[PDB]
Amino acid sequence: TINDDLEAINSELTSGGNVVHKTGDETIAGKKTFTGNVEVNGSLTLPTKSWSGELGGGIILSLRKKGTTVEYSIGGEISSSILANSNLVNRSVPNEFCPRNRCSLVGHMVGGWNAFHIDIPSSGVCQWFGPTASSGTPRGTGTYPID
Amino acid sequence: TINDDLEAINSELTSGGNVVHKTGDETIAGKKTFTGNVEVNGSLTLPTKSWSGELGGGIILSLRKKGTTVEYSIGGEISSSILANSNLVNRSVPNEFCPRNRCSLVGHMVGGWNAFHIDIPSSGVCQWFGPTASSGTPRGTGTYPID
Amino acid sequence: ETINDDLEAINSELTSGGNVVHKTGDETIAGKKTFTGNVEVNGSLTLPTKSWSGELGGGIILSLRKKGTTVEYSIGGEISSSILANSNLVNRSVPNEFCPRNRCSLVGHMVGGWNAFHIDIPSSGVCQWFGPTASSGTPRGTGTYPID
Repeated sequence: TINDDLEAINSELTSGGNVVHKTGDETIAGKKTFTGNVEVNGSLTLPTKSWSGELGGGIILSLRKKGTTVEYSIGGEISSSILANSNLVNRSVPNEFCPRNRCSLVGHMVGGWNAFHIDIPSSGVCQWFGPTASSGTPRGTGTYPID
Repeated sequence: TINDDLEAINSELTSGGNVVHKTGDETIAGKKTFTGNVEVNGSLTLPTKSWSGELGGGIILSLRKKGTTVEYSIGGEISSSILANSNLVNRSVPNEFCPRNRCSLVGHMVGGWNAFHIDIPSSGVCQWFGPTASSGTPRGTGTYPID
Repeated sequence: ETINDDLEAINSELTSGGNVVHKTGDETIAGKKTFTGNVEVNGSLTLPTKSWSGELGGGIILSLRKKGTTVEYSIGGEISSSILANSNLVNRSVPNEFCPRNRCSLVGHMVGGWNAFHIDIPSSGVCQWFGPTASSGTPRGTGTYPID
């Protein structure tokens, strides 16, 4: 009957089926391109992964990728002589956190005016571009892009 | 009439009702999980809040949270002796802007080669990790995560 | 009849196409969409992107990529002539599209020692050097600033 057809269609308009609704928890497949403005009042969750390791010389790099941006924080303490303009060779940054282009991450040494930077190239073999140093507490928080 | 039933259904499928459409400004409740890729051509807007305050010693920290990322801008002008490795005790960063993990925000002093950093711990009691300084113009723009 | 003509159209749009967003399919969606709840994206989330690179002045190169209203920067090049403290960098301005509403200070570091500087991008895009007067060295630094 026409009533039976309408009833089933009405159901789809309310919830379920293959239509996205203005209410309800829903899972949505397909590439969705929004051409206007999108606002999210709740949380926005993207794929995330974290890693932390000692790059070299006592310097620790802690990373968290959210989509295609990596959050970094530099930690640790210089506990052996790190030579000027040298490769940090204890651990490389894993491939999933390596950028397409070399990024230069600026940091600061606790208690004075001294700054350094560490490069992360696409290989993940990071490089120290301060001078030769054998002590101190390096710090710095920021982001770099993966893409 | 059956035709009126059918036409009212069609109306819902083209605007309004509980259906999300490919045109029109719409408000959408429920947890929506996109299992594929999403592209936004307009703006993407997340919950946003701003705060600025004098942490201590003439240093002003200006913050704007967008979702779970905080944009920071270090400003002001040193107006008293800010001691090396010191708590900034004029104003704490409000809880809403305090990170889960202590972040180190690298800055630079106008007119020379001098860098510092300011830590924002989970408590919001910020700390200056330059050396003792009683003058200068501190600056630096970046981000840190809340989560 | 008219009934089946109507039901054809309705059934069609309930499955794909039409002006309905579906739980499958590659679709383009116009209008401001406000999600009052939580949103998760399991794939990629892509925003409008544009890139620009130019020599600001004195050999210093700024490479920029805007993703939405955030600009990714990387400082490059090499100081190859005298740049005075507090001076405008007048070889190239940052294009309007990448200029911030609020002045940003981009901290950098000079290769091989402990020296830091910063470069401001004012709303005008006429960048300013806030290191000391300098005529040599390799400036670097990667970060972000907001346009809005």
